[PDB]
Amino acid sequence: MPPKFDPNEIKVVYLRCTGGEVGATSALAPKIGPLGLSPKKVGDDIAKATGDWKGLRITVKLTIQNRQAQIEVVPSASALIIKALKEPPRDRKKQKNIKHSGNITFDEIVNIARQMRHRSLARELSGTIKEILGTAQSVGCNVDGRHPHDIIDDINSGAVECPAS
Repeated sequence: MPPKFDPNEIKVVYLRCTGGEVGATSALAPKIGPLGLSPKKVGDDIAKATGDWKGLRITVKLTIQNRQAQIEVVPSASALIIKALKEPPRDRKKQKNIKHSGNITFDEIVNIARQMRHRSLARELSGTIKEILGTAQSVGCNVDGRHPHDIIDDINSGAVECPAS
């Protein structure tokens, strides 16, 4: 219900330099550098904007939008400053224990054993469970449960009943 407006990508840069000189200022270096803006355009805009030979303790501010810089000159100095305190969202990066495959559980062995699929059926239930689980321990030092004795003990005890799980 409430009204709203779409935001625009506007950047504000503070420039403290007087005289005829072209180039990028201190803020422009770290901003324009990664932005990919052309410093020549900014320097030319600054020189043309301040081509009146302004030099008396004055602060110049410029607005950057779509590689277009607008030069605004205000009298005196001590310009206001504000920080958004917000940054654009991005995807984080982290390590995973998946590696080759991971997620090895006796349930999987039981599932193929009951399904009779050629994945971990092998021959004997105990032989295949121990073999696959043993392989899991070799590939992962901490896959989930590196206890073959307990696994076969639990499997033999009655890990699977009517359903495969």
